[PDB]
Amino acid sequence: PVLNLNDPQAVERYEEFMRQSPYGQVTQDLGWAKVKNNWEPVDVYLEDDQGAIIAAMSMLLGDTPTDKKFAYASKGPVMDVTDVDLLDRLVDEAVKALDGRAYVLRFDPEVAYSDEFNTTLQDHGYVTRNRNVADAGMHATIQPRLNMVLDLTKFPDAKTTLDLYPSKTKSKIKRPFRDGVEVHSGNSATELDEFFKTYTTMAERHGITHRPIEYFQRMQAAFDADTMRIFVAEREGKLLSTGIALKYGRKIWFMYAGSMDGNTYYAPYAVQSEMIQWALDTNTDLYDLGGIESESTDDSLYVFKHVFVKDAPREYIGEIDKVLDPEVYAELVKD
Ligand SMILES: [Mg+2]
Repeated sequence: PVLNLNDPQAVERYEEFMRQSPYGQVTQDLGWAKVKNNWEPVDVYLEDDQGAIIAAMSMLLGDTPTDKKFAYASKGPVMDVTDVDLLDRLVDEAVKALDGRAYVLRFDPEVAYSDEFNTTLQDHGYVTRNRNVADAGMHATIQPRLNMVLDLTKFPDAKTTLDLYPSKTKSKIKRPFRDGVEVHSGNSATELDEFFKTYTTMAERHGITHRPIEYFQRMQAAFDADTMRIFVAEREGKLLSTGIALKYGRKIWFMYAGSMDGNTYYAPYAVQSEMIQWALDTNTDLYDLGGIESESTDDSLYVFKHVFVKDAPREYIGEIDKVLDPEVYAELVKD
């Protein structure tokens, strides 16, 4: 069925399925639509013989240069996507709800890539975009397929961040704290302002754009302090670096960062260490440091994140496209 957002009871049922599913994704929670307030929300789900929700998909529709809409379910749907027959059923419900307004329904679940899975998907009619498309550009996948994920379940006895790493890394993580770096966290407006100054400063230094503060304010309004948390690193009165992490389902996700110019005393490591501590304190299975464009020492993002993730990057199946309008699809989507 399609979710009626004007019905509190139905919304709460939908939310409880999302929050409690081991496949839950924050970008699939209904709060996400509030963040992307410029997109149109359309949500659907499936029920079992008992009438209990067993699968869900939160879509967001965006405009294009054509008369068709772009339907996107960021990191969805919420279910075991390898159970393709069930996925087909969920997608059929999604397609019905789209009522022919979109040229495609794209979803990029965080499930490992494999030739076998890629083939099954293609056999069921879906168009997949992974090892077959450009690494970057506007033809590249929206989300990175390579992500540095720290699997905390490999260290059941771990009490603090340090217990997760070799001595060489313990030293790197200790350095900022030894040099006076202190980190406080929460989800207050003051902390948001703190994050925003470092976020935009970082943006300017790199000559890149940045999202407006209202984006993060909507995020702060949508998720409580047990879901959204801002970490701020300071040294003797000076603001050094910050980071935003979201806790949902089986993982804490490092989504945004900021750092002032000049001497930052390795504050970014301190921020990471505390986000990891939060994952440990809450018994979270995974700490997702985000994507990388290449597992190479020529990539500064890979370098940094490799400090905290020694395992190889997880490679996801990529974008799964249910083509609805083939002509427009070909015009707006290429490899
Ligand atoms: Mg248009």
